[PDB]
Amino acid sequence: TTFRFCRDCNNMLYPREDKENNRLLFECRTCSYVEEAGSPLVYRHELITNIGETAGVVQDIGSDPTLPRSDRECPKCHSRENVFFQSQQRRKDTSMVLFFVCLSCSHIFTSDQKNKRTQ
Amino acid sequence: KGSRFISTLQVKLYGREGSSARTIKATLPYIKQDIPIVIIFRALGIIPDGEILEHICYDVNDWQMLEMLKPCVEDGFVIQDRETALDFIGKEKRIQYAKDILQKEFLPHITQLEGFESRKAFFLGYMINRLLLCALDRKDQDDRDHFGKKRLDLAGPLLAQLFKTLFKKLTKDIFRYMQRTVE
Amino acid sequence: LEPGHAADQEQAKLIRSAIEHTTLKSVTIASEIYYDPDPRSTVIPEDEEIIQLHFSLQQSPWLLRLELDRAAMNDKDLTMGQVGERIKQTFKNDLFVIWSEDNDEKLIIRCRVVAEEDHMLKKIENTMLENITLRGVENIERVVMMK
Amino acid sequence: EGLVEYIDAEEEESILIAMQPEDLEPAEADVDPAKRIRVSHHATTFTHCEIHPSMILGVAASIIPFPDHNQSPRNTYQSAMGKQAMGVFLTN
Amino acid sequence: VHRNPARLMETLRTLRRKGDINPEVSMIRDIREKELKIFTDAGRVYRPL
Amino acid sequence: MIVPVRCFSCGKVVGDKWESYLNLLQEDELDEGTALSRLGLKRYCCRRMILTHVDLIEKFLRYNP
Amino acid sequence: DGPTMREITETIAEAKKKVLDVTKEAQANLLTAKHGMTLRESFEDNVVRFLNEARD
Amino acid sequence: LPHFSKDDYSPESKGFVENSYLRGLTPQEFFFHAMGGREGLIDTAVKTAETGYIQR
Amino acid sequence: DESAPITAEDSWAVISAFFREKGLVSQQLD
DNA sequence: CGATCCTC
RNA sequence: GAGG
Ligand SMILES: [Zn+2]
Ligand SMILES: [Zn+2]
Ligand SMILES: [Zn+2]
Repeated sequence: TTFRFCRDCNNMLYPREDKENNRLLFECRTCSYVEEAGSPLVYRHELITNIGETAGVVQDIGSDPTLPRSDRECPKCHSRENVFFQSQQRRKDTSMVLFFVCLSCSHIFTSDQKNKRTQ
Repeated sequence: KGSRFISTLQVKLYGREGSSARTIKATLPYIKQDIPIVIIFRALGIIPDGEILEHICYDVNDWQMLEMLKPCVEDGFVIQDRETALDFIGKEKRIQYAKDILQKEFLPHITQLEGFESRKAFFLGYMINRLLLCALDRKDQDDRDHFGKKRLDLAGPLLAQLFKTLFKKLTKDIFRYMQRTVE
Repeated sequence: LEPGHAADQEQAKLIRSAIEHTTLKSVTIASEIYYDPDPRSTVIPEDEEIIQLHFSLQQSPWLLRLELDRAAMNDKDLTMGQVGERIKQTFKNDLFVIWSEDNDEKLIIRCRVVAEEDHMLKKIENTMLENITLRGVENIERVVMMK
Repeated sequence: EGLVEYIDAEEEESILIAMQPEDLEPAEADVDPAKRIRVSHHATTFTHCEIHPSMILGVAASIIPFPDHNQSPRNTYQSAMGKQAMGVFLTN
Repeated sequence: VHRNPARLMETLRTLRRKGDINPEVSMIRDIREKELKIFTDAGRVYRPL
Repeated sequence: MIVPVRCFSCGKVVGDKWESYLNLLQEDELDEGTALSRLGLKRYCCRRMILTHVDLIEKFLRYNP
Repeated sequence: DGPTMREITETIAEAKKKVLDVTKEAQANLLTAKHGMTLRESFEDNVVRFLNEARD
Repeated sequence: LPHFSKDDYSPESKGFVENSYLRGLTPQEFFFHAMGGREGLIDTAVKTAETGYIQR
Repeated sequence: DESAPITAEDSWAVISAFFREKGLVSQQLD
C-alpha cells in the first residue's frame, strides 16, 4: 500500500479523483494541501500473508544463544555460520519452513523448495 | 512502596475477525463509556495523526498495522485539539476531572504526578502496538500460566500489608485524641 | 452415500464438495482497491490480457481486484467461472465482473460498481468475503472422506 | 567472584543451559548398554549450566530412592505419605 | 530507549556478577524484540546456576 | 536412641557390640564392612542392625536437666 | 536380553529417522496435508504415530 | 525447556521418553513425565467429582 | 591443576556451600 | 443454582 | 484441616 500524510499537517491524506482529467490525488482535510498519488493502489487486504515470517532480523541476531545453528552454506557468501528459525508469523495454517540468517553477510535464506521469495 | 492502588486498563479492539471498520477504544477509571484511542492521545498532547500513529507503529514500512489504524484516525476525526479531547471525557469543570483522571487514574505506575503525558502516550502506544501485533496474527496471545509473570507473597510482604493498615488506624486514633483536646 | 455406487471414491469427493460450506474468504489471497479509470486501458500490466476479452460473446473508475489461491481452488471443486458467476448472481446489475481463465498463470477477479465512492467498494468487499456462499451447506464447516 | 548467578523464569527465557558440566561440554570423536539414553550436546551456544538436575525437586521428593526409575504418580503419592510417617522430629 | 544494547547489557551483567548490582535483580535482553527488561521487585522465584 | 538389644529379624544380641564397633572405626581405623565382620555380624539382618543405627541418645543427653 | 535391548534400541533409532525425514520434508515445503487439516496438524499426527508405533 | 534451542520438534525435545523405568529417565524425560503425570492426577480428581454428581 | 574443569561430583561442594550459608528455609528468614 | 465418600 |  504505502500511504502518506500532509507535508505541513502530518495528518492522514485522503483520496480524491480529478474526474475532469481522471487522475488520483491525495487531499488533506486539516488544511488546503493536495498532491498526486504515486501508485493507483488505495487499499490492500491480504488474507494469506507472507509478512512477519522474517520479523525480528536484527544485526545482533547471531548473539541470541537460544537460536539454533545449522550446517548450511549461505547462497550469497559461502559462510556456514548462521542462525535459523521457523516462521515468526504465529498463525495456525503456517509453513514448517525454516529461515536462515547468515551471520557473516546478513543474508536471509530459506529451506523452502516450492516458493521463491523477495523478503 | 506507596499504598496498594490497583486500576486495570483495557485497550479493546472492536470489530470481529472479518468485520469491516475495526475500531480501538480504551477504558478509563471513573469514565462512564469507552474512549477512542486518538482522543486519548489528543487529550494527552499528541495532536497530528502521523504523530499519534508514530507512537503506535514503530516501523514506516508496516502498512498492515497502518491500515489497521486508519478507522481510529476516522473515529476521532471530529476532535483536532487537547481542549475538546479532554472535554469529550465527561462545566468546564468536566475538563479538569478528565485532566486529573489522566494524571491520577490513567497508568498510575509510571507516574501519578503532572508533568509527564509523553511517557504515558508512548506506553499507551506500546500497548496498542502489542494488541495489533497479536490481532495481525504475528504474535501469540499472552500466556497467563507463565511462572515468571507470577509473584509469591511471603511473611514480610503479608506483615507489611497488615502493619500499613494497623499503623494508619493508630495514626487516625492519635488525630481523634488530638481533635478531642479542645481544652 | 447412494446405495449404488457408494464404494466409488470419485462420487464421494463430489458429495464432500457439494456439502462443505465454502466462502470467498477461503479462496482469496488478497483483495486490492486500485484507481483504474480507463475500463478498456488497464493501469495493471499483468491484467492487460484479461481486458482484451470481456467485450463480446458508465461504470466506476475504481477497481476491486481479488487474487485467488490455486491450491484452495483445487481442494474445493472450484473454477474461476463458478466463483465469477456466483459473484455476478449476488449484486446482479449493481456490479460488473470480469475474470482470468482457469489456465491463466494468476487467478484474478476484477469488479466495478454500476459522489462518496471510495467507501462503498470497501463495504462490498466485506460482503463478498464474509457473506457469499460459493457452494456447500451452511454450518457444515469441514467434510472428511472416510473408508 | 561471578562463578555462579541467580536466574528467574523471565531471565531463563534468554539463556541456554547445559545439564552436566562434563557430559554436556567436553568435545567429540564402545558404550554401557545398562546406562540410560542421553541425547547429544547438539546446541553449544551455552550461557549457563545446571548445578545439579536433582535440585528441580523439593524436600519430600528429595527422600525418594531413584524416582527416575518410577512412574510419575507414585512419586506424587510418596511425597504425600512421608508426611504421615513417624520418627524423631526434633531432639528436644 | 538505547542504541548499542549489547554494550549496555554487558556492563549491566558485569556489575551484577561483581556485586555492584544486587544479585537478585533480573536483567532480560530480548534481541529479536529490541527489548531490555529489568526487575528489582519482590516475589520473583529464582534459582542459582 | 540407643543400640537395640538383639537383631529384630534373627535375635542375635547386638546391645553389647556398639562401643566395640566405634573403637574399631576410631582407634583401629577400619571400614564399616570389616568392622561389622570383626564383631561377628555375618548376616545382613545383623549388619543393618548396627550399620544403620542412629545414636540420638547422645543428642538427648546433651540437654541440661 | 543383551540381543533384545540392542534391537529395542535400533527400533527407536528408526522412529527417530522417520521423524527426522518427515521434518526435513516438512521444512522443504514438500509435505502436503490431505483435506480438512493443517500442514502442521498432519505433521504432528504423523510424528506422534511413528513414536507410538516405536513404543509398541 | 531452556536446555533446548528455539524451534525444536524432535522426539526428545517434546516429551518422548526413550528410556524404560529400568534404564532410568533423564532429567528432561523426568520433567515431561511429571507434566503428563500431573494432568492425569488432575482429571482423576475431576472424574471422581463429576461422575459422583452424575450418579446422584 | 587449579584451572582444570569441574566434574558432576564437584557439583555437591557447591550445593553444600549453598546450604551451609542459606540453610533450608531462607525465603522465610530473608 | 450446582460441584464424590468418610471423620477431625 | 487430614483419610480413601
Ligand atoms: Zn494538511
Ligand atoms: Zn552470507
Ligand atoms: Zn540378625
